[PDB]
Parts: sequence; C-alpha cells; structure tokens
Amino acid sequence: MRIYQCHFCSSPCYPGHGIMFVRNDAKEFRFCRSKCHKAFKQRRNPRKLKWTKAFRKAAGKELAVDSTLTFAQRRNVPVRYNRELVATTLKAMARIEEIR
Amino acid sequence: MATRTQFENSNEIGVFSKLTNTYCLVAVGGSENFYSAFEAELGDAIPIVHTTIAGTRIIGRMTAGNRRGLLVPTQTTDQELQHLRNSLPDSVKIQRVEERLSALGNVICCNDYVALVHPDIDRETEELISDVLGVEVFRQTISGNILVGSYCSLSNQGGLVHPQTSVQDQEELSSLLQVPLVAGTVNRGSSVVGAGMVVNDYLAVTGLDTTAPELSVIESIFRLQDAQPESISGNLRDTLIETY
Amino acid sequence: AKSLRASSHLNAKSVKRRGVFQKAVDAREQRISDKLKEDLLK
Amino acid sequence: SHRKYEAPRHGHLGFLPRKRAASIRARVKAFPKDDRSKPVALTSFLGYKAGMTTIVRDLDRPGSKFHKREVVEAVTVVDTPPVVVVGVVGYVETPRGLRSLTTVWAEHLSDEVKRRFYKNWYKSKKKAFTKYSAKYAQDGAGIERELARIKKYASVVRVLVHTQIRKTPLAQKKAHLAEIQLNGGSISEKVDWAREHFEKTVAVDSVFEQNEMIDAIAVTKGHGFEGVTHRWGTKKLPRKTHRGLRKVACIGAWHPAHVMWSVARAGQRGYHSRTSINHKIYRVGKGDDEANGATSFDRTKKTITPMGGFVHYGEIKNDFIMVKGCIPGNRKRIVTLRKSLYTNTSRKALEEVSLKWIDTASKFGKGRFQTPAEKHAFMGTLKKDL
Amino acid sequence: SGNGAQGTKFRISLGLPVGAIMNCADNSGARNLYIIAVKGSGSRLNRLPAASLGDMVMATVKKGKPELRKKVMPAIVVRQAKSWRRRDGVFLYFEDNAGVIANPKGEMKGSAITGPVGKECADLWPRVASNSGVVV
Amino acid sequence: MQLSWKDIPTVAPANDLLDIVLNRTQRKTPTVIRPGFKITRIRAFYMRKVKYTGEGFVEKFEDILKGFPNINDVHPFHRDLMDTLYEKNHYKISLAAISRAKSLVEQVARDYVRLLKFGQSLFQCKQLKRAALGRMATIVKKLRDPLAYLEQVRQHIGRLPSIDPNTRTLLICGYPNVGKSSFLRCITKSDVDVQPYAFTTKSLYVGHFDYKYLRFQAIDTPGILDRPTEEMNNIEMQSIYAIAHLRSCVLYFMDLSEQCGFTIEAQVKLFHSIKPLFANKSVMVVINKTDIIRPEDLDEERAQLLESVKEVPGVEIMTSSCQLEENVMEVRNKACEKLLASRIENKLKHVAQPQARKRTPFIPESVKNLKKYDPEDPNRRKLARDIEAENGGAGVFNVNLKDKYLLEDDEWKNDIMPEILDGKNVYDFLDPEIAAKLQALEEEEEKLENEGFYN
RNA sequence: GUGAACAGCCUCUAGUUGAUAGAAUAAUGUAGAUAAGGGAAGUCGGCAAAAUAGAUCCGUAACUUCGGGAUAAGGAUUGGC
RNA sequence: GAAUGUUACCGCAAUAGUAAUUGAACUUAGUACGAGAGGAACAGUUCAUUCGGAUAAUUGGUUUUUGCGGCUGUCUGAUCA
Ligand SMILES: [Mg+2]
Ligand SMILES: [Zn+2]
Repeated sequence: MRIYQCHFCSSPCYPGHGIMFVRNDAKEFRFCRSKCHKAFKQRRNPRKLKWTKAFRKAAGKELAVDSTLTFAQRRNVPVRYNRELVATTLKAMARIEEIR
Repeated sequence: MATRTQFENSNEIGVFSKLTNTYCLVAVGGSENFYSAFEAELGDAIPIVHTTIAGTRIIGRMTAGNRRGLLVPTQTTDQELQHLRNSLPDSVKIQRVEERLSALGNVICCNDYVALVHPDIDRETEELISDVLGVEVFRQTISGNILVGSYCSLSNQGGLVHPQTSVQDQEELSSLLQVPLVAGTVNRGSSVVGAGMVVNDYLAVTGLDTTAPELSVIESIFRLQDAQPESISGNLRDTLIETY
Repeated sequence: AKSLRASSHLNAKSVKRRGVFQKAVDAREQRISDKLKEDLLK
Repeated sequence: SHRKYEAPRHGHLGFLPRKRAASIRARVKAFPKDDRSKPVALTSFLGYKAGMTTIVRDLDRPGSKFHKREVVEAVTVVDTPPVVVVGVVGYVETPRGLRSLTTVWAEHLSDEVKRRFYKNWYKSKKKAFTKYSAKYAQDGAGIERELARIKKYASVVRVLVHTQIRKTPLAQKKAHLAEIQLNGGSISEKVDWAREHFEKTVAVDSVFEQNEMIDAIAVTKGHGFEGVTHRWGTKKLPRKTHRGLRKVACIGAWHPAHVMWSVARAGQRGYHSRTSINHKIYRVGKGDDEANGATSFDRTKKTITPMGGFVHYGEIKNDFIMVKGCIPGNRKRIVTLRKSLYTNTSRKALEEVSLKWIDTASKFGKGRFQTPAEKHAFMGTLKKDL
Repeated sequence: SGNGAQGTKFRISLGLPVGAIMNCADNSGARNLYIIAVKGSGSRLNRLPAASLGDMVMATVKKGKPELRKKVMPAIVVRQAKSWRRRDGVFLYFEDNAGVIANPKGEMKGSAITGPVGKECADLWPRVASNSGVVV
Repeated sequence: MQLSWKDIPTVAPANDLLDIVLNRTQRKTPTVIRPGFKITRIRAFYMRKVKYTGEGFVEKFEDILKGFPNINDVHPFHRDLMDTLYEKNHYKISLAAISRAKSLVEQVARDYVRLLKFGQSLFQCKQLKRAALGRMATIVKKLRDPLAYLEQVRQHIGRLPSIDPNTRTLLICGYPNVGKSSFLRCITKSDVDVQPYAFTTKSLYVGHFDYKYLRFQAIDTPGILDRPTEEMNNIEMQSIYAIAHLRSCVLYFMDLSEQCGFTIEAQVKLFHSIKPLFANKSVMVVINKTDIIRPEDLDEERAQLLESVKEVPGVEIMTSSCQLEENVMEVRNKACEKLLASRIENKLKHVAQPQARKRTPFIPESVKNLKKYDPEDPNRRKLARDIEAENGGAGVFNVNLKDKYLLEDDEWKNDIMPEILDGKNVYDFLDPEIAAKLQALEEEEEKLENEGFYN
C-alpha cells in the first residue's frame, strides 16, 4: 500500500480510487478524483487554485515547513523491520499526529 | 560451470532472473523449477530469493546490481524492497532510484568493478549508482546500441556482446572495462546476449536453445571451466571457421 | 474442451471430492457446530 | 433461407417467463443434501443488503500470474443480525411431493412477526397467537403430541425463523418470516435441537465462517416496463426507421402464422428471482467487535460503515457478512444466504483470504477520507472550529 | 495469448479496433502502423476485432521507409491510451497509443523502443521488456 | 523442399478418390430440387453441383501435385536417389498424367457449366449434370495405376532418409558384412541390423554424432561388388551414387578374416576399381575384425596388396574390431580431423584484450566448499522442487517466502507489517533511532509550552 | 441598446395571457442534445449529424477569353482596464 | 381479476422452458517417441473467446439538483441581488 498525495490537491489517493496519467516523459501523475484529472487536462495551474493545497502552501496557510513534517519523508532505505522498531514507529506516529 | 536452464517456456534467463557473485533473484511464476534449477548449481551457498518487481516476472531487466549492492526501479513497492532486504544479508546495499528510465537491468550493464550506463542517464542516478556499487561508471554504447544492459553481458572474468559489435568497438570496450570481450550469440543466434543468459565469476546459466558452439564460446570467454581462461578458445577457432 | 456432462471430468471431480475437498467441508462443519453449541451455552 | 449467417440468440430461454417475482422475499427452491453423519446445523440465513465496498487482499493462488500480489476486487456487505427460531415444520414424503404435516410455534411470537400477520396492524385488536400459546397450558400435551407426531413421520425438518427487523436501520417494523431446512441425522435430534432453540437467537457465526462458499438468492432490481432493445440486447435499427428503431423489426414470416414464444419481445424487466452460487465469503464481522473494518494490517479503530453512512442505508451496528462480487437485489432488500448445495472446495474456495485493507471512505460522492479524524487532520482546523 | 506470448493474459480494455492507426514505438524506421486484423480476436456477428496493450496484431506501415510499405507484418501494442483497470487498484492510460512491429515468434526488429512501455506488454513479452528502456 | 519430405498428403486410389469426391459433393451440397421451381433455380443448382465436384477434384489433384518434391532441380543426390528408387521416368510420367487429368477435369467442368447455363428443362439439366459427373468419373478411373503407384512411392519417400549433402558427413564403403553396420552402430547411436548375412542393410542408414562441438552424421550403405557397373542392382547403384554426389569423406572397410569370402585380393581390386570415386573424398582404409586377424601377423605377399593400396596419396590404414570398439573412437577422430582440415582449406579460398587500459574475480568461500549436486544420489539436497512435489506439485503447493528470508530473530519471522496507520503509512516513518527524533521533538514541545506558544 | 445591417435577442408607447386541463415521467415515438478508445471499419451510396463560420493581419496555385479563379488554398490574434 | 365460509402467513409440485460454449499457461517436457529435425498424452493447477444472469465496489458517460462558479446582449437608476 503506497497511498499517494494527489498531484493536484495533495489529498491521499487510496487504492482503487482515481486515475493515473503517464506522460511520454515517463512522468506518472495520480488524480484522486475526476475533478483533478479534468483540471489537469485543461492545464489549470494548481498553485493558482484556491482549493488546491499547493496554493495554500504558498499563500501562508497550513504552514508548509515544520519539524513534524520531516517524519513523513518517503525514505528509500529498506529498514530491517524490527518488531520493537515497528512498535516504536506506531507510537511515534500516534504522538506526531497530536503534535501536528 | 556453464549449465543449460530454461524458464517455463522462455529461453530468456536474464529477463526472469538476476545472478550476482553473492546473491540470485528469481521470479515466482508458475513453480519452483527455476528456483530448483538455480539451486542445483548454487545450492545453499548464497541466498536465492523469490521476488517480484512492480508485480511482474521481468525483475531481471528491471533490476541491476553487483556483489556490493542492488538497485530497483521507482515502481517497486515498499513490500518488495523489504522482502528483498530481509532475504539478503546486510552486506548487499539496496536503494531505490528515481529517474526517467526504469529498466535498470537494460539501462545499466555492470560488474563488481566497472559499470556501463545509458548515455542519457541523469547525473544524480549516475552518482547514486557509483556510490552504491563502488564501481567506475562510463557513458558508452555497444557499437551504437544504446541498450547496454540488454545487448551485452559482463562479468569479472569476461564479457559477451552481440555479434553486430564492430571489431574496433569491441577493442575499445574491452580496454575500457579492463576485461576481454567476444562477439557471439546465445539461444541459437539470439542477438540479445544480455537477456538470454546470466553469468557470474563462477556460474553461467543460458537457455536450452544455446547450441554447443555458443556454450563453448561462453565457457571460453567467461573462464568458467578449470584451466580454460580463453586458452581453449584458440582450438575453437577452427570449429567456428568451419561452422561460420 | 469438455463440458460439465463430460464423464471423465465428472469422474475426476468426484475423485477430488473424495480427496481433501470433502475433508475441508467436514472440518468447516465441525468448526461451525462448536459455535452452534456455544450459541446455547452462552 | 438459412439466414446466411449463424449467430447466438439473444437472452436465455430457460429463465422465462420474464415476469415479476411472486414476493419480495424469494423462496429457496432446493436445500443442501442432508448429511446424516453431520451434526444438526442451520442450512441458510436471512440478511439485508447493506451496500458494497472495496477490498484489497494479498492473493495466495499458486499457478496464477497474481501470486503474492494485492488484487483489488468488489465485495457486498449484507446486514445480518442474529435470527430467532419461532417454530418448526415437519414434512412427510408423499408420492406427490413433500407435504407439510404440522407446525409448532414456541408459545411466544415477537411483535415483529405479529405485524406480519396483519396488514392494518394499528387498527387490529392484536388478537395474536394467544389461543395457540394457551396450548402450552399446565399439561402442554398438545405441543408434546405434535412434536411426537413430527418425530414419527416427518422425513425432513425445517425451522421457522424471522430476522430482527428492529435491529436493522430499515424504516419498516414488520419482519420477514421464512423456513430453513435442518441438516444432520437423527431426525428426532433435529426437532430436539429446534425445541431447545425455541425463542433463542442464532448468529451468523454459527452458520457461516470466513472463506465459506455460499449461494445468494434474492429478487433482482426492478426497472418496470422496458424496451426490447435493453430487455434483450436487440440490435438497434440504423436510423428513423418506420415504426421506430428500438425494436425487433421482423416478428414472423409466411409460416408459421403465429408469433413464437422465443421472439424475445419487450416486457417487464427486473424484479425476477435469480440464483447466484459460488460467492466467496471474505469477512465475518461480529456486532460487538469494535473496529470491524480493521484488518491485521490497518489495525485502526474504525468500523466498516462508510463515512456519512451507507448510501440509502444506515449505520450497521450488528453482525454482518462480507462476500466478494455482487448479489442481486437492491439495498434494503432481504437476501437469503444458502450453502453451496455441494462440495465447492475448488482451489478458488479452498484458498484462505487475508484482507490487506478495507475501504470505509464515503460512498456518498467522491469521498477521499476513510474516517473523520483523517479529514480533520488533512483539512485542519476550520473557521467554525475556533 | 497465442504463439510467442508467455503465460496467460488477463483481459483489458480494447482501445485499438481494426483499422486504427498507432504511432510506431521502435527504431525500425516505421512511423505509424495501420491495423488490419487482430491476432486471437473473437468471432461474433458485427463485432469488430479489437486489440489491447500486449496483444499481437497484424498491421501495415502507412508511413515510413518505402521498403516497409505494401506489406503487413505482426506488431505488438505497447501503448493503448484507453483507461484499463489494473489489478493493483488503479485506472491508468497512456498519452498516445503505439505499437512495435515483431515477428510471429515475438522477436523485436528494432534495437530500441522509444517512450514508455506498458507493464502488461513488457511482462507478457520478454523480448519487448529486454528492448524496452522505460517501463511505465 | 528437402530434408525428409514427410508431409506429403496421402492419396487414395482412383476408386476411393472418386467415391470420396462424389460423397462429398452429394453431402455438402443440397440435393432437393423440384420441377415446379423456376428453370433458373434448377440451372443454378445443377451448375453449383458441377462446380463443387470440379473444385473438389481440382483441389485433390493440386494437393497431390504440390505434395511431391518436384524431383527435377531438387538436388543431384536426392534426384539420383529418387530416380534409382521410383524410376524417375515412371514417376514423372505418373505425375504429368495427374496434372493432365486435372486440366481435363477443369475443361470438362467449364464446358459443362457453359452448356448447362442454357438449360431449358429439369430433365435436360439433370442429364447435363450426370454427364459432367460421368466424365469426371471416367477421367478419375483412367488414373487407376498412377494413383496406386504414387501412393507407394509417397510412402517410401516419406520413409526415406534425410541427409544434408552440404554438411560434414562420414561414409562407409566396402564389401557386404565387412562391418559397416557394426561400425555405424558403435560410432553413433542408431538402429541398424548387424547380422552377418550377405546384405544386412538394404538401403542407406544415417547416424549423428558430435566431435569438438561440431555436428557430424555417419552414413552406412549396403556396399558394392567387383562388377564393372555394366550390370548392377539398384542397391549397389544407391551406394555408388551416394559416394559420387556426396562431399562426405569415404572410409573403405576391409575384412582380412576368412569371413567375407571375397579375399583380400578381391577387396584391393574393388578399392582400385572404385578409386575414381575416391579422388576428392580424402579416403581412409579401415581394417575391421582385427581381433581375429591382427594384420601384423599377415603374410608379406598379402601385405603387398595393402602397400599397393597405400600407394594412393590420400589413403591411410586403420585397425579396428567390432568387439574392441575402442578403435572406433580413433577412426572417428581421424576422419573428423581430415574432413575439418579439408573444409578449412577450402573455406579460405579473435578476442579483445584489456591492454591494461586492482580488480580480480571474487568467489565466496561457501561456493568453494560447496559440493557438486548429484541427481541420482539418495542423499542429495532437499530439492525444493521435490519439496513442492511432496506437497502437491506445481500449482498446488504454496511457497512461504517468509521461511527463508533472514531476520534478526526467527521468533518474529511470521509477522505482518501494518503498512498503514490512519494515514501517513508506516513504511514512510520506518527509520532506526526513532527515540532520538522523538526526544528532540519532546524537547521542542517543552520549550514551546514554557514559552507560552499555546495560549 | 447590442450590433456592418429593416440580420438574431432584450427593453419603451401600444396590443395580448388566446391554443381543454389535472397526476406521474413505463415502453415506443415527435423536436433538440452529450459520450471513454478507434474515426466510415456501417450503408448500394459520407443517407443524416459533425466540423470552418464575423472582423483584422501574412499569404494565395493550375487554368484563363487576362475579365476571373479568390473569402482559392495554407497560417496568427479577437476579453477587460 | 369475481368465484373454492372470509383474511393472512408458510409451503409441496402436475406441467412449460432450460445452457453454458470453446481456446490457451505451467506442471507431466524438451520426457515416451528420434539418427537427427522435432515433439506426445492423463491427473492438478491458471487464464482466456462467445453467450446468459446480476451490481455500481472503483473508472468512464449522462445533468433539470439548473447544485455551485464564470461569460455576451438586454432590463430592474448604481452595488448586491
Ligand atoms: Mg551386416
Ligand atoms: Zn486531487
């Protein structure tokens, strides 16, 4: 399970939902719902759309940079998957939710 | 030494497998005959892992790695990466790569010391490959063939290239890779040498269609058989002339 | 191809049924019986 | 004329006549063969179609191209609160089919089944089974005599059960009453089990379990009078043809001078009883088990109820059965769960399922969040919040 | 599946009916392929045969090298451009449909394949995957 | 085509072929027509019947003509073999007769269709159709003998050997029963009679073997006698023409024992007579049955014949015996070396080096200590293939990938990754030393709390 | 007013509320529409739909009776302040 | 749909119709068979063409929810509406 942040509005894209677009440049874009895909087809700018999270990030709403947001980095390291580490990760996520 | 093996009904050993000097990867398609075929030569000496990449049996072309590390495409799910890491010792580095290309096995042809990459491969990917594999990286094409990972086979003992490689190109590439190179064919004249077989410093696996002259040439060039570091290739000259 | 009324296929299916196929259903029914009895024991 | 071209016909001639079902609750035509060796168990159950949802599970299927892969497929959620047995029916094998010998009620019928016996329930004086219940008087010989008569002659035993409608979020208060055949040997033991279960409740967990193959029978979606074009898939005429284009243009010929029953004319579509078999059960959720929608992977304290509730359905609070694919019948329709009628342990059924993640996002619109907590975390605090 | 194809193929959306034109995705010199027939297609009244990602079809070269004109050769579709349901739980489509000419054994004629190659086609055709530099 | 023309379509005799064609025409085509129908309908029906019969006959004749190898301009060796076996003159005459019958049937069908297109009555059309059918039947009946002969020749040619003249092949020559069949059996795996009677092999026998990774095929022949070729049997002519046409290197076998009662003088005379065929073959003399003669114990006068044979430039003498088959390997090696040298000489009418531009091959100690697997050893490895076999075989056994993958402790080997926790999947947060980052965040929170950040 | 225009639409003076209606929106029709991928592979036949449509600018061929073709064709813009 | 004392529930089934069809991927196999070329079959599995029954989980299409936002002309004095 690799739930993706929507390329348009950064919203989660759960399995079985949305459409994925593959460009000739091998760029994969996932649209959570038909609205985002159709807006991309019209070449609308997400940064200029008031309902897109990208616009809010630059507008100074829902602060883009914070210490808590560094934990959600899409790491490429295959951690050895230690059960104790697994439990500590769940506890850290639970605490980080409240902190964020 | 060289051993004949086949997939379900495909002679492209390198497509559905990736054999290195310290680990081997096989597809989970159909049954364990391929796994048992690999075990019959390697046994339990080195790990053999059943793994898929992007939910496909082509992990061999999708992945490229050496004794020092393994590389997987961005399309690989985290579950597959975790399974591969757990099935492999910590001595083998594993890291995902992010670039326009995805066919690492076809985009990268490399051994434990020297690596060949696609000319258009990005700088970040080249640096990551160099750091992970501890090998020199050079921008090259095999006689104009841009898919270095599919039309060429490389190993510490030697390398093999498709028959269309020019003599000057072979001479240049052998010097660059610091290993001997020979122009030949696998799977009864198939030009995709890099996909029709897999090879390491002590074991070679090829399709059943590989004729006896091709198997002998592979053995001579890759220095598998004892006391045959291309020495017996001189005797094979007459056989090749008669056949050719 | 062979249809449902194909004698050989029917015989093979019957042999499979006598195999672990019927034992699986028997185990499932045995498990269900325990919960059926528990429904009254509770 | 040999038509110059051979093509398959349109529609199935075996499903005719294509008429409306006799009743909303389809009656089971046949029951699984009674295994005399097996213990007494319930052969079917009554549920209500709550809706549908998405499920992703790692598929364990040797020889398939999707081995060790997470294949996404649809499942149906059926509300199935515990059912209560309120009687038993004995049948005697006659040369002219099975015949009902007698029926016994458990001295106390719930108000839900009492409503079933009256159309104008509120106007009715509610003179319910009280008289027959009085047959359970000091001696109660009549009930015992009927039970002994059932034991002596009945060949098969069918129990009478009704769904707890009050436990369902359905707006109706009248419950459905139907018979369920009892399996197992010692037909005396069948009636003994029925008597011990009189006025008691039976949960689905005691009838079906995970990975069990079941057959669902229910009345299909109704659509009223439908054109032959969609009722049978007839090819549309090119354009603006006289007498319309969405109809069969040729109905007969010189001989015979009568319209054949197989010409596939227009008529009522839907609302027809249909039997679907080999439906794999994926999840059996307990009513009191919190986090029913939590798998071994998700482990999040969330139920299977979609955000904002099921579309055209409620907020399921009791035991439910999850089965792959789809089942005929609309939401709020009663669906009967029936066994496979045979050994259906084919490797498709023998394989054990393992749900990786369960979809609980809102089916009302393009829901993007699984639980309100996720929505609040993503959208953050709003104007009304502070 | 047919000859050359390895393993079984799961059904996907058929976005390439007979007579469709798709851009060539191989360096053989062909520009576009005109589909005249679909290998393994079904037989039904009035139903036009249709191809899909990974299917083998017979197509003629409408434009490109003169030597390739007037002759029909087998081809393998690498892009479809019509959304199809992947078992992973996502609907995806390519920017433009394309195909590569191949022999009846599935061997590739061109030494390289340009543009992304569908995952299904690459998995179903080992030679295509070996000659594909980009997958998905 | 060449190389075992086994796919020739079987041809039934004239009577059987006519019966089959007539039955097919009667069955496939409609047979119900009435006088009340329009004359056009009857004419069309009868014309269609005649056309169907003609098309069936034409298809049969075309298939028969196509199936055969077209002996002319196939290959000198194959052409000569066909001529010697099937009497090429008669074979060509029969096939030409079949072709002529095909054209006659076509002409008859066309003429009868043209005549019937003007039919005026049901009886007239029926008579015309019957006349066309009878003409076709008579034409087929005239083909009785050629069809019967062609069936047999087709069977024989399908059952004939298929040797490639352009390939490197061996050839054994000598008197009958000298040991040609025994040598062929020993050198290569083949099924050939090794009985001692006059003519053990009545035709050519082929056997393949591999030397130095090159494919070789050995050819055995019945042999030839001292006849001057003025009178000879087809059996001997087959060997003669096989020697003549084939580039194969021929080996002349000899038996000095009392067996093969053509004495050593007769063998030497036969060798001298066949010498013209031996000019370009790089011949070698093989003395068979050495176990009972040992020509070292041969009279000098008799050895004079061997010396005279040796006088030819390219001949050499070899010693071998059927019981002592070890010499067969030496003879095979000598013949292969001679053939390869000749072909290399006629043909004329490499690896790269690093050059130095440290790296050395690497092999794990486990591989060095690994023992060779033995399929027939009862104590061999578990053979995970065999493990799957004992668990139901392919398509039934479910392989637990978690069995072998390495983890710090096997006590949690069969665990499950949650992979999700109310969004922000676990895999993203998976990273060692979480305690340090959590403690840093807690310190930041403590600073903010006492700083009054959260009012 | 908009608008090249007595072109289409709204409003002003003035004149009308006249065409049997009520309750749903089954099939099939009358009139007008939308559509994932292919773009005529359907049909005897591009039958019917669709596509460019005004203004400004670049530019405009074969032929020719030199008058025409021509708005040939093929291309770039059109809002508000 | 009246009529069989009435209403309601649960049933049995005389009778009428009926259905599923075909291909390929492994294993068994590069084994029997072969001089070589090449190539079997059953059992267990896995997909697929056509047809039939369902349902919108997910995706596409459809909009009178005229639900929301925008645009031209014109009218309510301007704005909002
Ligand atoms: Mg003999
Ligand atoms: Zn989005």
